[PDB]
Amino acid sequence: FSDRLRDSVRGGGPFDSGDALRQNQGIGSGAGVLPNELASLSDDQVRHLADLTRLGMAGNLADFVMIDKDGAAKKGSEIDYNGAPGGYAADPTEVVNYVSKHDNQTLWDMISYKASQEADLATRVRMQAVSLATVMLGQGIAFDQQGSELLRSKSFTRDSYDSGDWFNRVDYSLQDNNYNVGMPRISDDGSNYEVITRVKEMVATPGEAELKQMTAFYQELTELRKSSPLFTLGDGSAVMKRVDFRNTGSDQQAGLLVMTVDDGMKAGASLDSRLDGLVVAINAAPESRTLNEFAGETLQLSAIQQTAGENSLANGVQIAADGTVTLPAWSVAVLELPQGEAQGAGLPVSSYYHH
Amino acid sequence: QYEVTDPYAHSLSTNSEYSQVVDLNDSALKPDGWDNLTMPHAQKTKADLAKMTIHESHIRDLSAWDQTVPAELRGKYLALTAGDSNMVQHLKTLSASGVTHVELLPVFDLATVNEFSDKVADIQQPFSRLCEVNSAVKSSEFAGYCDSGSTVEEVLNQLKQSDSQDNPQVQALNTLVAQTDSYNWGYDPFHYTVPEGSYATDPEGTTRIKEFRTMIQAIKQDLGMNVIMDVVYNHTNAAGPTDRTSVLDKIVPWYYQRLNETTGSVESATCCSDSAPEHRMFAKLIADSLAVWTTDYKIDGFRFDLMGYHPKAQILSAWERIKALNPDIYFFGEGWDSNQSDRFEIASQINLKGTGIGT
Ligand SMILES: [Ca+2]
Ligand SMILES: [Ca+2]
Ligand SMILES: [Ca+2]
Ligand SMILES: [Ca+2]
Repeated sequence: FSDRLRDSVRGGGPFDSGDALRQNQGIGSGAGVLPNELASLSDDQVRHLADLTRLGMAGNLADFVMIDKDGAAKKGSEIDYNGAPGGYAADPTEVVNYVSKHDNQTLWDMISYKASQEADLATRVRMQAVSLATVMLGQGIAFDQQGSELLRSKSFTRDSYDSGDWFNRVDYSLQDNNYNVGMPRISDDGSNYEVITRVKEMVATPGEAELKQMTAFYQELTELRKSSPLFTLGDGSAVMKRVDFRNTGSDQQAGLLVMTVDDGMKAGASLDSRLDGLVVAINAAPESRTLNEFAGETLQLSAIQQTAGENSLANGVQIAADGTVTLPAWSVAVLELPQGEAQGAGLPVSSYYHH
Repeated sequence: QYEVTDPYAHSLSTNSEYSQVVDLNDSALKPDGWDNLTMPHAQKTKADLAKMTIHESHIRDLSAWDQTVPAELRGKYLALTAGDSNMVQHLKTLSASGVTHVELLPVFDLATVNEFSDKVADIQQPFSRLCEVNSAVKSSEFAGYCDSGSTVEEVLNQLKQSDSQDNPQVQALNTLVAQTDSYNWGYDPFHYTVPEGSYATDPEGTTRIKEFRTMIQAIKQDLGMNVIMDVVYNHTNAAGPTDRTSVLDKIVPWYYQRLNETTGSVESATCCSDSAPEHRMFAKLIADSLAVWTTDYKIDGFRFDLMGYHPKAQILSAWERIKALNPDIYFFGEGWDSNQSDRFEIASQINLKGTGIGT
């Protein structure tokens, strides 16, 4: 299991107690982009979480070269994670990415602790989806807790092992996410009661509509993952020869995660007979963003996302004839490069370093 | 790592997917009395040459619309055998009044026509066929006609009625037809030394060789005119390691094509993928190709497309070489400025004064 992307997307780390549970926002809680009243996270601190997320999305590899928070070209193993080498794997199949598991706070509960008072129920639902997209659309193995598709809550229970049917409730009749059903266990969460009270009433409890909205988003993300062999390269060498990122460096826009996957002639063989390349764009920001990177590139939104319509995570994504992409706030887009009558040059990697 | 066809292929499978081992000297590939076929018009002297009166024709342009030509032979080399046709009899009278030569627009292996019958639809056929082959037609302003039991020819005449500069409906449907038709001039070389298969009754195998020869015999014996083959050595249809039609650039990458001095990108001055007749092996390819059309196909003259892109030295070299197989062979082409004078003395109108090569 990789704790690198987990902690970057969720915010903070386990053992966090008291106001730290609110102060330590994540890319998905709006660290930097939409701070909460208790937050004090710096721009470099926020940029470093982007660095860890990207590395994770590219299967947390030790040898994967990327442009860091400062503009330096760094191997995955050279990106720090609390004193440890961030990247450690030889192949993405050696990494399991996740943002929720039985142990520790549910993704929803973490967002409830970390989201700004300004983030309404609608944006928090998308915040959950955005968080999940980093796992679902990344080269590493996708893992997730049962119930994340139904905004699962444990009403702030950290170690729900013996918190019975009450706290660990998953409503399959979709009436609620089991949020605010009581104060969690005093023994292990008493030290967080003051933080819980501060955040508990900040936003309304999800209902049939919100759970259905989240299930639709979840099904979208998984459908996308299975929509191309480019999302699941498996071999570390394939990842390095095909995967790269944009909106990198010192000058980077916070919350914008842009991943490119090559199927072009310079990568090797045509893996997807329909595509020449892929673009994953995650705008984990309250402001809508622009993509001029793919200047004159002929891109199209995924058929999966186009079918979804108003219920899509890409709902409102603009692709100008001139190759400019407008990404709405709290949105995820899979921009695909269609293959012509033969494998063309696609989205070749920088090839800035090897080994 | 890829499997490529031979650039020196002399016979192919349908749509030039595989090269075929062949013996052009085989009686089986010859119409009766091919071996004793002679040039109906002399080309020995300047006075013999000056008599040259060329009629530049195209295989579809000749028989696509002629009803007096049996249906199965329309748009084919064999159409020239339809002795009792309006087209054949017309050429017969033109020949009798003084037209000496027939110039054939690309009859070598073109890339721009699918040789598989079932991946193609022509105007002669129902509109339904057009939609089956062409995905685009099913999602266009003409989608409604897929249901009608009328032909593409029919629908086209219907569109004429309201065709105007403000409503150019005839050409809009034609654009779509044109992607899945059998019609192209053919200035898109796939293989230089094999006849085109779509102008044959059966493009799988050697059939094309006997049929082409049969057309030559008909033109020279039955119509009494010499033959000029239009040639395109200035470009290849494609390059790079992926294009289906890249043959030369897959075998010896960066050799046969003319590349930009800075980027190494294949130049496209000619349109398409600029070849390099200035390089020794491509100059050899050109000469060896012309040898085959000269003796095995009994061609009397050659017209070089965008000849200005060739070095004058190459054209003269090929000419001396071909003259050893047929001393009365004529070479001419489009000797416009190609802008290649930085690289070599171009085969231009100006540069060819007194060489014997016509422009
Ligand atoms: Ca491909
Ligand atoms: Ca052909
Ligand atoms: Ca055509
Ligand atoms: Ca030049």
